[PDB]
Amino acid sequence: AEYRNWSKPQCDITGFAPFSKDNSIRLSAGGDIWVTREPYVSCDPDKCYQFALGQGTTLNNVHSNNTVRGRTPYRTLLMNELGVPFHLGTKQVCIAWSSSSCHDGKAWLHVCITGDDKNATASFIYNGRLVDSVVSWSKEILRTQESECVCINGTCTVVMTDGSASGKADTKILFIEEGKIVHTSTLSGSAQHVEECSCYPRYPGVRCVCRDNWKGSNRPIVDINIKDHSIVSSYVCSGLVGDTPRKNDSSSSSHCLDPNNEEGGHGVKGWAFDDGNDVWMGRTINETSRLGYETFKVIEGWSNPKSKLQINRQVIVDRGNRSGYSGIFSVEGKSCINRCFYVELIRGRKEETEVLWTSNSIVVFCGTSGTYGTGSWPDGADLNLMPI
Amino acid sequence: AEYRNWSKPQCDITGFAPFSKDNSIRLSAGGDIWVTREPYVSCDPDKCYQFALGQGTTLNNVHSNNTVRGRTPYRTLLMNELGVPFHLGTKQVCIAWSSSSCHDGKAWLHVCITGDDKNATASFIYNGRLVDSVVSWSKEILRTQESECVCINGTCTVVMTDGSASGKADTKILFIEEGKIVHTSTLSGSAQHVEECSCYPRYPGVRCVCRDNWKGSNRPIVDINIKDHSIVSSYVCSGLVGDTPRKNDSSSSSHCLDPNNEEGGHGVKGWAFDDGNDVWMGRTINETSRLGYETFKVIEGWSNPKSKLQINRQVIVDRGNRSGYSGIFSVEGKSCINRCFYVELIRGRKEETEVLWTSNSIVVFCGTSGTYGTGSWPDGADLNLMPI
Amino acid sequence: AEYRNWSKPQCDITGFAPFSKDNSIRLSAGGDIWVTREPYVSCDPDKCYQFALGQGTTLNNVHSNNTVRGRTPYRTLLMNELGVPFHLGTKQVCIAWSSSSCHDGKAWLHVCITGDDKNATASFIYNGRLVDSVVSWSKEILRTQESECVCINGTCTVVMTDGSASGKADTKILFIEEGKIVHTSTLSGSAQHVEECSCYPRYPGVRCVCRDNWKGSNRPIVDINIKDHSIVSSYVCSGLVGDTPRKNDSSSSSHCLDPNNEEGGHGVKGWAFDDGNDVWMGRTINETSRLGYETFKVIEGWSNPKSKLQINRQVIVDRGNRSGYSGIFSVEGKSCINRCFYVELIRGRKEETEVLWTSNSIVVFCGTSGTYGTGSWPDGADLNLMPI
Amino acid sequence: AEYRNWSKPQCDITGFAPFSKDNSIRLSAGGDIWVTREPYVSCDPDKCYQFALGQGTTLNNVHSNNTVRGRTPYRTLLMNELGVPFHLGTKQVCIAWSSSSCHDGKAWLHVCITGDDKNATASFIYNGRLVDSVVSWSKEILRTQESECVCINGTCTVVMTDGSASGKADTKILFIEEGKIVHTSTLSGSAQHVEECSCYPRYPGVRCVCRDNWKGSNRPIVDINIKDHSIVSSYVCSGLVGDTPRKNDSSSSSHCLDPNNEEGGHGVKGWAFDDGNDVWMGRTINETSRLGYETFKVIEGWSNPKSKLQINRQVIVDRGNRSGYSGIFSVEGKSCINRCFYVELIRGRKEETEVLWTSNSIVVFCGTSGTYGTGSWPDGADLNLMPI
Ligand SMILES: *[C@@H]1O[C@H](CO)[C@@H](O[C@@H]2O[C@H](CO)[C@@H](O[C@@H]3O[C@H](CO[C@@H]4O[C@H](CO)[C@@H](O)[C@H](O)[C@@H]4O)[C@@H](O)[C@H](O[C@@H]4O[C@H](CO)[C@@H](O)[C@H](O)[C@@H]4O)[C@@H]3O)[C@H](O)[C@H]2NC(C)=O)[C@H](O)[C@H]1NC(C)=O
Ligand SMILES: *[C@@H]1O[C@H](CO)[C@@H](O[C@@H]2O[C@H](CO)[C@@H](O[C@@H]3O[C@H](CO[C@@H]4O[C@H](CO)[C@@H](O)[C@H](O)[C@@H]4O)[C@@H](O)[C@H](O[C@@H]4O[C@H](CO)[C@@H](O)[C@H](O)[C@@H]4O)[C@@H]3O)[C@H](O)[C@H]2NC(C)=O)[C@H](O)[C@H]1NC(C)=O
Ligand SMILES: *[C@@H]1O[C@H](CO)[C@@H](O[C@@H]2O[C@H](CO)[C@@H](O[C@@H]3O[C@H](CO[C@@H]4O[C@H](CO)[C@@H](O)[C@H](O)[C@@H]4O)[C@@H](O)[C@H](O[C@@H]4O[C@H](CO)[C@@H](O)[C@H](O)[C@@H]4O)[C@@H]3O)[C@H](O)[C@H]2NC(C)=O)[C@H](O)[C@H]1NC(C)=O
Ligand SMILES: *[C@@H]1O[C@H](CO)[C@@H](O[C@@H]2O[C@H](CO)[C@@H](O[C@@H]3O[C@H](CO[C@@H]4O[C@H](CO)[C@@H](O)[C@H](O)[C@@H]4O)[C@@H](O)[C@H](O[C@@H]4O[C@H](CO)[C@@H](O)[C@H](O)[C@@H]4O)[C@@H]3O)[C@H](O)[C@H]2NC(C)=O)[C@H](O)[C@H]1NC(C)=O
Ligand SMILES: *[C@@H]1O[C@H](CO[C@@H]2O[C@@H](C)[C@@H](O)[C@@H](O)[C@@H]2O)[C@@H](O[C@@H]2O[C@H](CO)[C@@H](O)[C@H](O)[C@H]2NC(C)=O)[C@H](O[C@@H]2O[C@@H](C)[C@@H](O)[C@@H](O)[C@@H]2O)[C@H]1NC(C)=O
Ligand SMILES: *[C@@H]1O[C@H](CO)[C@@H](O[C@@H]2O[C@H](CO)[C@@H](O)[C@H](O)[C@H]2NC(C)=O)[C@H](O)[C@H]1NC(C)=O
Ligand SMILES: *[C@@H]1O[C@H](CO[C@@H]2O[C@@H](C)[C@@H](O)[C@@H](O)[C@@H]2O)[C@@H](O)[C@H](O)[C@H]1NC(C)=O
Ligand SMILES: CCC(CC)O[C@@H]1C=C(C(=O)O)C[C@H](N)[C@H]1NC(C)=O
Ligand SMILES: CCC(CC)O[C@@H]1C=C(C(=O)O)C[C@H](N)[C@H]1NC(C)=O
Ligand SMILES: CCC(CC)O[C@@H]1C=C(C(=O)O)C[C@H](N)[C@H]1NC(C)=O
Ligand SMILES: CCC(CC)O[C@@H]1C=C(C(=O)O)C[C@H](N)[C@H]1NC(C)=O
Ligand SMILES: *[C@@H]1O[C@H](CO)[C@@H](O)[C@H](O)[C@H]1NC(C)=O
Ligand SMILES: *[C@@H]1O[C@H](CO)[C@@H](O)[C@H](O)[C@H]1NC(C)=O
Ligand SMILES: *[C@@H]1O[C@H](CO)[C@@H](O)[C@H](O)[C@H]1NC(C)=O
Ligand SMILES: *[C@@H]1O[C@H](CO)[C@@H](O)[C@H](O)[C@H]1NC(C)=O
Ligand SMILES: [Ca+2]
Ligand SMILES: [Ca+2]
Ligand SMILES: [Ca+2]
Ligand SMILES: [Ca+2]
Ligand SMILES: [Ca+2]
Repeated sequence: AEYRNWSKPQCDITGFAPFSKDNSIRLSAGGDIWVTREPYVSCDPDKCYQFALGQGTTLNNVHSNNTVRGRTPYRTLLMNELGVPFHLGTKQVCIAWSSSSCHDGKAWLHVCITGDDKNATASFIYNGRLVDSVVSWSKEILRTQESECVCINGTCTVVMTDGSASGKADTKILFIEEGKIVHTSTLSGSAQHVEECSCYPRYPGVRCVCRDNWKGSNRPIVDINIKDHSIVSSYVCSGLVGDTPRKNDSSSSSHCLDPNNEEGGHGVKGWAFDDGNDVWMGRTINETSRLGYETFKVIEGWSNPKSKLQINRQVIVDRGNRSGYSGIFSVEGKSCINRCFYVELIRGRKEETEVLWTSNSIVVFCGTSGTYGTGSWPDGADLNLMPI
Repeated sequence: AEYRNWSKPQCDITGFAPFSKDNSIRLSAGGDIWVTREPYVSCDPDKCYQFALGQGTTLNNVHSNNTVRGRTPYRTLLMNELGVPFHLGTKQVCIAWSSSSCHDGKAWLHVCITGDDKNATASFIYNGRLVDSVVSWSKEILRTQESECVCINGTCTVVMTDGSASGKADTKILFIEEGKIVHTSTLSGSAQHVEECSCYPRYPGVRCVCRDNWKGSNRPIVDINIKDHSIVSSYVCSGLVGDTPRKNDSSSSSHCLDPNNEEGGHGVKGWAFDDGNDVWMGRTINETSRLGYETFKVIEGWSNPKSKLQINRQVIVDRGNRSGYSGIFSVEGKSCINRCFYVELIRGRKEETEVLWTSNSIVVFCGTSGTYGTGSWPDGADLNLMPI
Repeated sequence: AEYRNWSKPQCDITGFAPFSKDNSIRLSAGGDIWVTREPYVSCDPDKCYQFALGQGTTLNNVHSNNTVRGRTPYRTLLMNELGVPFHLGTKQVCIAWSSSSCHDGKAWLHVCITGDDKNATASFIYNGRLVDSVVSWSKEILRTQESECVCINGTCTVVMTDGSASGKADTKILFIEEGKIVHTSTLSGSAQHVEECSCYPRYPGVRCVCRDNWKGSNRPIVDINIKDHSIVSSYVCSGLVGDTPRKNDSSSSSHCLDPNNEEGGHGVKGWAFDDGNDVWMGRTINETSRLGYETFKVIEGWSNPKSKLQINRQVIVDRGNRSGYSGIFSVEGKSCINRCFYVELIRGRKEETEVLWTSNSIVVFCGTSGTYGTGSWPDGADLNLMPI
Repeated sequence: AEYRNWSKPQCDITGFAPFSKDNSIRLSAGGDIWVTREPYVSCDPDKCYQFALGQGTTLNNVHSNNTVRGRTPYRTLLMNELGVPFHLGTKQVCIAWSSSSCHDGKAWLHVCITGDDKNATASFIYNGRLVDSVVSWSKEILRTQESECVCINGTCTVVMTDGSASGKADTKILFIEEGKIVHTSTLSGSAQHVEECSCYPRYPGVRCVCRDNWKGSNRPIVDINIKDHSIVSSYVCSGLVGDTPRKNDSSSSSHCLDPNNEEGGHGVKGWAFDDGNDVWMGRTINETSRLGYETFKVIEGWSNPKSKLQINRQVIVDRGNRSGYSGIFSVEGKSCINRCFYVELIRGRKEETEVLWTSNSIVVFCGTSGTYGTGSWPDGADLNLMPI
């Protein structure tokens, strides 16, 4: 085994082809399936895994009540091969209400945060042993990506925040060799509020498209130099913006350097990536709530903050159906690195009151240089007909 | 590992011996089992896998209601080792209401079609990653084999159809190397309507026995040349016909070049293969609906449309029990390649109205050069006692 | 991977020590467990597996009513690692209402009989594929060991029988190289009725202790010579006899050559093995029923049909608890071949009417050269309380 | 594969970071989970496994009633990967109401005890086969560690006791090479009563911190020399003592050589390990009950029996929540041997009467040299609401 360098060009991408879907909530109506949220996909050199933070209970279970709450001591990082639903034989790989995982080509890293809000612990697990931990620095919800970290040459980088979800916070970027923290750099550049980063390799470094939970409906971008540990940061230029909430396409604007200040409060984890001066991105279809999901390419969207020229829209989940988090993951091919993404399909509370629980299922798409058509792959469960 | 060439002669067949049976519906009255249809079997160099298209629900479950419907966004391809029932830990390998898979010797290829009826997408997945896709070309249910594809020296071939199910359609033969579509031939020769091909390697090429849904109750054959990508086509000569519906053994007739026009409308997926000038084949026992299943050899049935002389008949499923799709798979022995087949056992709607679901179990048999007896292996579930 | 040849002397044995227990019936009161009978154990060069003949249903399931019936088309051979009970992701490896399996050093052989009573088929599955098959020769319930077959230098051997359960029958011994029946010797010697041989390697040949269902309560021995294919047979001398029914310890008698003729009709599968002129053996504790199970050594019991001198008795199952079939398997150690045995713990119909089903669980012991205490390890389910 | 030698220095430890949590009881409210007790953790060279003793039943099962009882014939050793809860595909690896397992770098040893109280058998199982066994020596509950044994250069050591739980008993230390008992040394030195050793490698020896069920609320220490099988023993000096019951902190005292005589009757399996002259240790938070769990370093606690100077307390389970047994396990990192521990979270009878059953879940922490914060990770099931 050798380390992953990801030293290959990014695949041509004309859009995205259907890759996976686990019908988890549908299955949980006549089967024992975990209650989860904040899923993500990451792959080893051979195959892909679906990860999620479980709520320490199955769906049909009295303990599914109040799973709307996102940090308890019962939450663990669940790990299956992609498309194996989270049944009872699933491995809980660490204790976590916030995580990130990646494979460096030799083994798995998990970064798992659990504990008190004001005094959380991050565990660093490499090759199924605990190799390090770090305490919260700002004593206010230590939290990380909820999607894959990125390793190059045996150095994994990951992005962590501690501090306000509505004001300056302390974002750091950790550099990990075999589960050992070898460096911590602090967020630098003009990105003002960075959460829940979707990172992807972009040799020779990593790039991340995050959530601005404070004053932005544009998403931040963090670049990480893996060799000198330097950081830079800014925002996705595209005039069509990628956060929810946001302003409609006719009213919306952006900036390459600052939060656009447009319905900036709150957000949702999402992703984007560059393709020369254009940008690929997904977002909820509905501007104010997490309904629907679509991807498109904004032409000049990476370098021109006035560009509102999209093409190649695909509906992934139609606007009448629920979405949630999304994130990127990268997959090595023969000649090129491909880009894929998952969409968390959230069902239950608070939005939907006919059940007492909150959970999700997922749908995953991947980049293609070929052709594709259309459709919509929502969750599909009838909550009117699920357990009392 | 090495590429499969299939470059050994076909085994002697004196008939087929019992190989596998999953008792899926019988288990689902006391277990969480998937609801499926369009199953099939394919094997890697070491062992055999059973596939089916899920309905994104288990049987005992509110979402099993109305799974008579064959194309929904919830359908996925399920893959277990052969003889492992589709329990809740079964892997969904891709999104699909129509699929074909095969192993080229080094890795699996899955061909997976989902999306809108008029704008469906085929995904190609190889060694666990999405390598290609293609849009529907004629905007009318892009569909494929529902049984193993076939790979020779690195090149996998698959047959796909887009268009009318009761008139001319556009059928093509894709050539795929490591999941990459490298060439695309159009259906050629005298086969007028082609669906749901059962293909096998017949070195140096591939042969398929398909379902003419339009004007034939005889079965199309398609020869695919893997090196120059050429395609010839015709019908199964044998005067005993393999489609359902069809006319009885007395009235029935055929033709080597054209559909017979005998209750030719509609059909059922099936197989047949050549043994010199004789043909081994299976079919439902009943002439007009999917009841029973039988196999025999027709002496000169491969090459003489007037041949109505069968021998070595075996009842696989008796005429009072439901049957369904059936297809071929091939397995490499020490010195020869063998031919096996599965038979889908369909239970539920529309035919059986005591339940709201439609699902199936499978039985599987393999070519033997030894001797054998008699029996019947139906589904064995009591729908009158089932999860009501 | 080399072929096993068992060319090491038998281990010293002082008795047997607890090895494994699957608690299958106790679990199926609150989970999905298969209904089974006719279990056995065989091991690959690394680990052991447990087998049984499924009834195509789980216990808590409408389909388990009437599982007293030992031959249906829904029966399949189950295979897990030893100690993994037969839950829903258990692999069915073949269609079988009678079977035998073994591993030859490189791969599994499985011998699986199913079909009509009057015309059953044996299928021979090696290294994942069907390689051969035979019809019933005498058209009366073709059947085989229900326990491990034995392979030496790549030749496996299995004893099968076709014919009357209660008068002269046709017993053959097949030799199988890589799934291929390379020879068939007919039964020869003194043994007059032979069923369910529990065989073991005894380099350079194989030995079996069987069940006489006709006029013997002494158990038959069958010697199989693997190079010349010759067959001798006789009975186990011991004045203490293995079969059930039998006459009590005071009244019983035996013969090194002929059925002893005492309550001989009917029987139960069991085992014994020589140790110089002494014999190790197990048997039920009730002389008339499949209640309890014991093992002891009979001093000179292997060459003196007058020896009723036992020692080293162990109760495996106490006398007020149900037992059933029992069988030997062999396990290669560093310097010697050890011998072990399993005991089928039959619960339900017809002997127990609180339930509708019939099933078993199993307990497994292994030869020890060290020391050991006492106990009882019954099935332990409360049928007064199980599923309706 | 070489044998583990553990010839690495012990890791710097500043405290413990969360590693794993199985949520077993929470899950059992809506799934098929095993009833267990006396859990522990042990790792092969790659990954950790969670072991426990089952009660031969699942929780939502009639047979969970009276699982308070700790030696039945239906108790088996359960073994999964760490994080996979004990569902029905869980392997039972031997018959046990008492056990110890370790990996020597080449394979697994399991030491398994079952049988009558007055006449129990210990079976030694290595590389998946029975290699040895030993009878009870004092004919009064032969019993062993309930945590990992330790192997150095292929010689594994284990600690077993037989005799009174409240008076002088007969404690032996066995030495086992690939399954074979090669030596038995007897306990020696000043420890007067020794149960349930939590042992760990301390090159070139092995060191255990045990439970005095007689007169000591300080914990016995046993040292084991592996080359010449000599044994020394004593007690943990620390004035803060590990056992439950014990005296409160103000009132307690200890002794380096003798049971302290302070509420000695009874106790609980627990652990400790030296760090210079300092001691790391855990214990229940409540002095008299198995409520809560905590860890700390006692400054000079290893050599100064009057030290009561704790630092680096961590709460693992808050004091309003139930704990239970705990023990150590060692994981080899790149340059040092780490120390970890697991805590049994007992729920149900007799302490809690809302349910008829007794079971547990587990939490696992591992030593860290990094930093960490605070929390509490209890069982989290609600019995007011569980099955029935
Ligand atoms: C079958 O499936 C394929 C693949 O999914 C569909 O083709 C896709 O259709 C999308 C919807 O029309 C196309 O995306 C749109 O692209 C427009 C591009 O503008 C074009 O100008 C170029 C030259 O520069 C021309 O080729 C095109 O003809 C266009 O006129 C965008 O303007 C459009 O953006 C918006 O429209 C949407 C609604 O669609 C609004 O929601 C949005 O706010 C904005 O006003 C959108 O991005 C997509 O590119 C195309 N993809 C490919 C690869 O061809 C077929 O249409 C499907 N057919 C059926 C019958 O379902
Ligand atoms: C035990 O197990 C074996 C294996 O299944 C059974 O043997 C099979 O029985 C089948 C039915 O008898 C045989 O298939 C038939 O083959 C017939 C050929 O008849 C022969 O005539 C030729 C040429 O004149 C001779 O060479 C042969 O020796 C035969 O005597 C077909 O005519 C027949 O075709 C039909 O009959 C069926 C009903 O069976 C109709 O449905 C059909 O429409 C048509 O009129 C049929 O195909 C089969 O070959 C034979 N297999 C082997 C290997 O022997 C035994 O019958 C079973 N024994 C018991 C007691 O059940
Ligand atoms: C703890 O666990 C051990 C091992 O399981 C028990 O020891 C075993 O006890 C058995 C039952 O007594 C022994 O087997 C018996 O052997 C008898 C022969 O008498 C002995 O023979 C030699 C010399 O003759 C001497 O070594 C002995 O000292 C004895 O005198 C057999 O006669 C006896 O056979 C029968 O008795 C049974 C009832 O028990 C009848 O069912 C039967 O029909 C027949 O009349 C039996 O085979 C066994 O060898 C022995 N094992 C070993 C290794 O020593 C301890 O007894 C256990 N302790 C407790 C309290 O349970
Ligand atoms: C966030 O998380 C970290 C790590 O969990 C916490 O820091 C830990 O807090 C513990 C509780 O105070 C510390 O353990 C205590 O250590 C005391 C030692 O006193 C020190 O003297 C040293 C040097 O000699 C100075 O540096 C310090 O100022 C210390 O004061 C012990 O005496 C103390 O002992 C007891 O108090 C406990 C607490 O109730 C009693 O139950 C007990 O019986 C006895 O009377 C205790 O062991 C721990 O060392 C410290 N760890 C580290 C690595 O820093 C933060 O406190 C957390 N913060 C929040 C806001 O949650
Ligand atoms: C739960 O278990 C109770 C105690 O069971 C006794 O010991 C166990 C180790 C077990 O193996 C069991 O067989 C033993 O009887 C049961 O109470 C016992 O019930 C039996 C007959 O029902 C009675 O003769 C015993 O005296 C009684 N023992 C005690 C200590 O109560 C429970 O059975 C129930 O409770 C009984 C008291 C009775 O009311 C009956 O209706 C119940 O079946 C077991 N509980 C349940 C819900 O099954
Ligand atoms: C699910 O949980 C909710 C929230 O805890 C429960 O509602 C509470 O009920 C308790 C006691 O039953 C009341 O004292 C609280 O004031 C309620 N809280 C709120 C926020 O409404 C509810 O009972 C649970 N429902 C079920 C079916 O378990
Ligand atoms: C259980 O079965 C009883 C006997 O059934 C007979 O044999 C079985 C194999 C079936 O073929 C069945 O149709 C036959 O009647 C029934 O008489 C009885 O009603 C059944 N019990 C229940 C509770 O359903
Ligand atoms: C703590 C701030 C962070 C948003 C930036 O909240 C996230 C919001 C969530 C959301 O927007 O759905 C749910 C996440 N589980 C949550 N994480 C934690 C640790 O609370
Ligand atoms: C669309 C025509 C095609 C066969 C001719 O329909 C098949 C009919 C079916 C059938 O005959 O049972 C079920 C198949 N799932 C269906 N395939 C799809 C993709 O709809
Ligand atoms: C057919 C004779 C044979 C032994 C005499 O019957 C066995 C007896 C049985 C028995 O005595 O329990 C049950 C076995 N399942 C059965 N096997 C078959 C194949 O029917
Ligand atoms: C027999 C003495 C022994 C240690 C004191 O008791 C242990 C105490 C127990 C306890 O204190 O919880 C439960 C253990 N299962 C038990 N082990 C056995 C085998 O009884
Ligand atoms: C077969 O079907 C035709 C109808 O086309 C009918 O006339 C004929 O009698 C049937 N044959 C037999 C043998 O029953
Ligand atoms: C064929 O199937 C139908 C099922 O509805 C039945 O009524 C018909 O009589 C059957 N006929 C034959 C000849 O098998
Ligand atoms: C054997 O079992 C039967 C079954 O009930 C019982 O009646 C009988 O007493 C037992 N006989 C002996 C001698 O143990
Ligand atoms: C400790 O124990 C005694 C009871 O024996 C009690 O008097 C005292 O208050 C306790 N001390 C503390 C600090 O709780
Ligand atoms: Ca925002
Ligand atoms: Ca047709
Ligand atoms: Ca259930
Ligand atoms: Ca007999
Ligand atoms: Ca004590």
